[PDB]
Amino acid sequence: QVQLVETGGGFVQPGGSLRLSCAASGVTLDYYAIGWFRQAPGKEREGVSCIGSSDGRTYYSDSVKGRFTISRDNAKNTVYLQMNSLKPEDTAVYYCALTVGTYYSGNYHYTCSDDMDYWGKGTQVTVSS
Amino acid sequence: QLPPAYTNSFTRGVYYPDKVFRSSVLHSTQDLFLPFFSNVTWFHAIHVTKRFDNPVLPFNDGVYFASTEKSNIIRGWIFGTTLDSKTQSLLIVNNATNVVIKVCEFQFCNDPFLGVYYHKNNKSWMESEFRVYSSANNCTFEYVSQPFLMDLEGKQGNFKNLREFVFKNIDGYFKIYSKHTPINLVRDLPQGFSALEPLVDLPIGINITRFQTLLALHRSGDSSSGWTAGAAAYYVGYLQPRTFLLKYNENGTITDAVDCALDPLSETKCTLKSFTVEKGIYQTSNFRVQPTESIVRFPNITNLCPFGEVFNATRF
Amino acid sequence: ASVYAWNRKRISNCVADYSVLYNSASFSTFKCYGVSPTKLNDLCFTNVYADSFVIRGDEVRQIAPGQTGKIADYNYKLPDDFTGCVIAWNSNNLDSKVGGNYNYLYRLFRKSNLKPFERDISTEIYQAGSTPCNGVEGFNCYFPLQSYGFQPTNGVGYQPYRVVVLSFELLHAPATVCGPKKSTNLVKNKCVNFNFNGLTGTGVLTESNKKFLPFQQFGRDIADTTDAVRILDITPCSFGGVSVITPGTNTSNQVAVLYQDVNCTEVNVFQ
Ligand SMILES: *[C@@H]1O[C@H](CO)[C@@H](O)[C@H](O)[C@H]1NC(C)=O
Ligand SMILES: *[C@@H]1O[C@H](CO)[C@@H](O)[C@H](O)[C@H]1NC(C)=O
Ligand SMILES: *[C@@H]1O[C@H](CO)[C@@H](O)[C@H](O)[C@H]1NC(C)=O
Ligand SMILES: *[C@@H]1O[C@H](CO)[C@@H](O)[C@H](O)[C@H]1NC(C)=O
Ligand SMILES: *[C@@H]1O[C@H](CO)[C@@H](O)[C@H](O)[C@H]1NC(C)=O
Ligand SMILES: *[C@@H]1O[C@H](CO)[C@@H](O)[C@H](O)[C@H]1NC(C)=O
Ligand SMILES: *[C@@H]1O[C@H](CO)[C@@H](O)[C@H](O)[C@H]1NC(C)=O
Ligand SMILES: *[C@@H]1O[C@H](CO)[C@@H](O)[C@H](O)[C@H]1NC(C)=O
Repeated sequence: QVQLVETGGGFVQPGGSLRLSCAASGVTLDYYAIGWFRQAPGKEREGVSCIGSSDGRTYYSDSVKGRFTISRDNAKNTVYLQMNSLKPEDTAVYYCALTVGTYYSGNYHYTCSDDMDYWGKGTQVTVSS
Repeated sequence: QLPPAYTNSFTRGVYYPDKVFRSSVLHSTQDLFLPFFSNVTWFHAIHVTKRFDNPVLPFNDGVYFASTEKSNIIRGWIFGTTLDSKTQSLLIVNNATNVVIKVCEFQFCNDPFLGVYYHKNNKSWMESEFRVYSSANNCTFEYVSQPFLMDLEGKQGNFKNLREFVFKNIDGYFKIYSKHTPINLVRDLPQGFSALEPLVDLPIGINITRFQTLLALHRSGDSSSGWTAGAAAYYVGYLQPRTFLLKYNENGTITDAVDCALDPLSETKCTLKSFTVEKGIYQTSNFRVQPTESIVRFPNITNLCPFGEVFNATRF
Repeated sequence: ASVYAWNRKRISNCVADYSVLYNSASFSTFKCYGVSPTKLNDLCFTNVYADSFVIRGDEVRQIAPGQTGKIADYNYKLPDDFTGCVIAWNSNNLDSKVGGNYNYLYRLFRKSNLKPFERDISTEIYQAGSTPCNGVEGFNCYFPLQSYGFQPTNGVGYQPYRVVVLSFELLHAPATVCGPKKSTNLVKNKCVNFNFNGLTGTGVLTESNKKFLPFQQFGRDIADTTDAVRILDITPCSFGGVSVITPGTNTSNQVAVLYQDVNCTEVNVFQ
C-alpha cells in the first residue's frame, strides 16, 4: 500500500520559478532512492534526478544547471524540488518514483532504472511564449 | 646411469577373467593377459647413482606390476596422459596412514616421490616429504580409505613379500587386481602359479596413456642429494590380448593355466580343451602368408589433357 | 547464494532416491522435462549438478527451458535440450526482517544475454549512456546489481522462493548415480522369476552346499549356464513332455497319461 504522489506543476512565461512536492505514504523501507522522470506528449521517459535517503547524495543530468534543488524533507517524508529560470523545453508531466536501496560490499548504491517500481499520477508543467 | 634390466617372467601374472564361479572345469577365455615366459622390465632400489628409477612408462593395454619388498619402499602409482594439469590424472597411494585414490587435474612435478624421515635418537619412522602434485581445481572422483599403520622401518636382509597387481582400463572402468604372497628369495622372480584376485573396479572414464611409480626413501646434507632409496625391486610387464585356458578345481580357484600361443603343444591343449593331450596328430590352425607392399598398375598415358590451352591463351 | 552468482554442487558416486524428494508437500513447484517421474529411479546418470538460489514468485516461471525474462537472460540461462528439472518452495519465514535492503541481488543490467549455464562474477558498472562514463558511478552509469526487498507483508508474487535446479549428465562413461531399486523378499522351494544384480531367470532357488569365493557372485556349470547364485542353487522347475496312452478308440475311451521325467509327487498314480 506504499503510495506516492506529485504536486505543484505550474504554468508561466519563460524563466519562471516552480516548486514540486513528492509526498509518500506507508513507506515500508528504511532507505529508498527517489527519482523524478519527465514525460510530456511526444517526450519519452528520461531521468532528471535521483536521490539517496540515507545521506542525501544527488544524481542529476546534464540539464540541471544548478536550478534543480531537491531537499530531503525527512519529517514530512517528502522530496521538495524547486526550479528557477524555467526552461521552455523542460515542459513535461513529471513522475516521482521510489526504489529500494542497494547494500553491496558493505556500501550503499542507489540505482534508478527507466522502470522504477511504482509510479504516481504526474504533474504537467507548461512554459512557452 | 645404467641400461634398463630385463627379466623372464615364468607363468606369472594371471587374474580371474570374470566374476562367475566355476568348479572342476576348464575355461578358455580370450582376455588381456600377460604372455607366458616374457621379458618384464626390472627396476631396482639398492643403496650399493643409488638406482632411483621411477620413470614414465606407457599404458597401452594394461600393466602387470610385481613388487618384491622387505620394507614397503613401493608406495603407489600415478596415471595420466600429459601429467601437467592439462588433462585429468589419477593417483593411488598406500600411505603410512590411509589408502588414497584421487582422480583430479594435478600439476605433477618432474620427479614425484615420497620420503620417510629417520631420527637417529629414537627408532621411529614418520612420513616427511610428499612431492607429487601442487594444485587441484576441477575434478570429481575422490576417495580416502580407513586409516591404518604399518612398520615404516627398513629391515636388513633379502626380499620377503611379493605384491602383484594388474591394472586395466576399458569401457571407462579402471580395474585393479591384487595378490599377496610370502616369498623367501634374494634377487629373482618367484616361481609357481597363483591367480590374481580382483581388488576394485573404479568408474573413472578417462584417457590414461602413461604411468609412473612411487617409492619411499630414507633420510638421516643437501635435500636433492641426501637421500637413500632402500632395497626393493619391481617388475613391469605389458598385457596383450591372448586366449588362456584356465583349469579350476573343486573350489573356485584357478589352479592352472596355459596360453594358446606359446608353443604347438599349448595350442593343441587349447584346441582339445584339456591339459592332457593323447598321442596322435591334431589340426590346430592354418599357416598363411601375409602379403605386403601392395602394388597398383594403370596405363602410363597422361593423354595430354589441355589445361594450358586455357591457362596461357596469349590475349585473354 | 543470490541468483546472480548461483552455487553449483556435484552429486555423483552415490545412489539417489528421487521418490521421497518428489512426494514431498514442502516443494510447491515441481515441473520436470526430459526425465520421467514414473521411471526416474530406473534412469541412471553419470553426474548431477544442483544450482541453488533464491528468486521472486513471478521469476520462478521465468526459469524454464526456452523461456526468456529479466532473470533468465542475465542471471540464469537454461539450455534448450536441458535434462533435469527445477524445484521451488516458499521461504517467507526465513526472510522475517520487517523492512530493509538485503544482500540478495540480481543483475538487472548486462551488455548481452548469457550463454547457457554461464555465471557472471564480475559486477562492474554498466555503461548505459553512450557518453563515456569514464568509470564514474551515477546517472547513465547505473549499477548492474539490484536488491530484492523481501518483506513479509509483500504479496504472493514478491514472496521469496528457494529454487534449486538439478541437471543430469551422461558423459562418455558409465553412470554413477542410479535409483534405489529396493529388493523384495526372497522366496525359495518354488520356481519363481528372479533378477539378481541384473541376472534374470526363472527357477527354483534351493539351499546350497557348494562354497564360492569371496569375490564370486554368479555360478556356471558345464555348457555355461547359471546353476548357482549368491548362496542358492537355481534349478528350473519340472518341465517335460506329456504323452497319452490309449488302447485305441475302437476298443475303449479312457486313457492314461504319462508325464515324462517328472517326479509326480509335485503335480491310480504310478511312478
Ligand atoms: C628377452 O629376454 C632374453 C633373455 O635371455 C634376452 O636375451 C632378449 O634379448 C630379450 N628380448 C629383447 C627384445 O630384449
Ligand atoms: C623421536 O625424536 C624426534 C626428534 O628428532 C621427535 O621429534 C619425535 O617426536 C620422537 N618420537 C618419539 C616417538 O619419541
Ligand atoms: C580419449 O582419446 C580419444 C582419441 O580418439 C578421444 O576421442 C576422446 O575424446 C578422449 N577422451 C578423453 C576423456 O580424453
Ligand atoms: C579347496 O578344496 C579343498 C578340497 O580338496 C578343501 O580342502 C579346501 O578347504 C578348499 N579351499 C578352501 C580355501 O576352503
Ligand atoms: C608406356 O610404356 C610403353 C612400354 O615401354 C612404352 O612403349 C610407351 O611409350 C609408354 N607410354 C608413355 C606415354 O610413356
Ligand atoms: C601455362 O599454364 C600451364 C597450366 O596448365 C603451366 O603448366 C605452364 O607452365 C604455363 N606455361 C609456362 C611457360 O610456364
Ligand atoms: C472296432 O473295430 C472292429 C474291427 O474288428 C469293428 O468291427 C467295429 O465296428 C469297431 N467299432 C467301432 C465302435 O468303431
Ligand atoms: C521323488 O520325490 C520323492 C519325494 O518328493 C522322493 O522320495 C523320491 O526319491 C523322488 N524320486 C527319485 C527318483 O528320486
